Amino acid sequence: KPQESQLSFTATPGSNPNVVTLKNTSSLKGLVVTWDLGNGVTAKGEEVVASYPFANTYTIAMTAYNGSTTITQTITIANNDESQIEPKAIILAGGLTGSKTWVFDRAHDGHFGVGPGAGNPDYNGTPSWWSCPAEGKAECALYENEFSFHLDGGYNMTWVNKGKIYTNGAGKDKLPGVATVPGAGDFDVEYIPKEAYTFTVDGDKLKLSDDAFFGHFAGTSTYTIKTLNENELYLECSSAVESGNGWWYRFVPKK
Ligand SMILES: OC[C@H]1O[C@@H](O[C@H]2[C@H](O)[C@@H](O)[C@H](O[C@@H]3[C@@H](O)[C@H](O)O[C@H](CO)[C@H]3O)O[C@@H]2CO)[C@H](O)[C@@H](O)[C@@H]1O
Repeated sequence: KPQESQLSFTATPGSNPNVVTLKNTSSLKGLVVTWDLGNGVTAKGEEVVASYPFANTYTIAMTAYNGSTTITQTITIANNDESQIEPKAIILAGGLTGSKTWVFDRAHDGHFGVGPGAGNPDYNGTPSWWSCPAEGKAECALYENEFSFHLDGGYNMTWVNKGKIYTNGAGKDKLPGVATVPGAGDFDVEYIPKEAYTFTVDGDKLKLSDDAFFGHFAGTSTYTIKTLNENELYLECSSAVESGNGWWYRFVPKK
C-alpha cells in the first residue's frame, strides 16, 4: 500500500478560480488515482478538473491504488460564480452576497387567493373563488411568516415567524401543533420553522426542503413561479389536502 508520505497533489485555481485543476504529483509512478472533489463528484485520472459554484472550503481526497491510500487537502473558494448558479436564485437572494427577505404584499389586493388549481378543469390561471383584499388576513399568523434567501454555501433559505402558520380545516388535520381560530377565521397552527432550509429552482418550479411552505399550509412544498423580479414574487401552488384547489401568493421585499 502507498505510504501517506509518498503521495502528493496540487490544486490549482484557473483564470476562473471556481474551476480547479487537481494533479497527482506523487513520488511513486503510474499509480491509479481517484478523487473525491468535496462537491459530490468523484473522478479518476492523473489530472482532473473540479468546479465549485459556491464560495466555501472544500476537502479534496486523492486515493492512490497499487493497496489503497488516501490523502486530503482543503481548498478555499473565495466567491460565488454567477455562471454556475441558477439565475432566479440570485433574484430571490438579491444578489450573490447578502440576503433578501420577502413578505406578503399585504398592502395590495390579491396577495393571497384561492381558485381552481392547474389540474382542475375549471383552471383559468387566477384565484377566481376568493382574492384577498389589502390587509384582509391582518388578524391571523399569515403575515408574520417571512422568507430570507441567501447564497452562503448553497441555495439557502431562512424562515422566520412568531411560532404560528395559517391554514384551513383540511390543513390543520395534517399538522400536530395546537390550532386556534383567529379573527380572520380558519386556523392558526403552532409551527416552528427549522433553523435552516434549502431550495431548488428548476424552470418555473420552486421547491422548499424539509416540508416547508410559504406561511400558508396546503400540504405541498412545490410552488409554480408566475412572476419573479427584484420587486415581486408571485406563486401558484396546488393543494395536496383539497383536491383541485389552487392557492396564489404574492410576496414583495421587506422594507
Ligand atoms: O365555488 C365553489 C368552490 O368553492 C371552493 O371553496 C372556496 C370558496 O368558494 C371560497 O369562498 C373560500 O374563500 C375563503 C375565504 O372566504 C376566507 O375568507 O379566507 C379563506 C382563506 O383563509 C378562503 O379559503 O375558499 C374556499 C376554498 O378553500 C370549494 O372548495 C370548491 O370545492 C368549490 O368548487
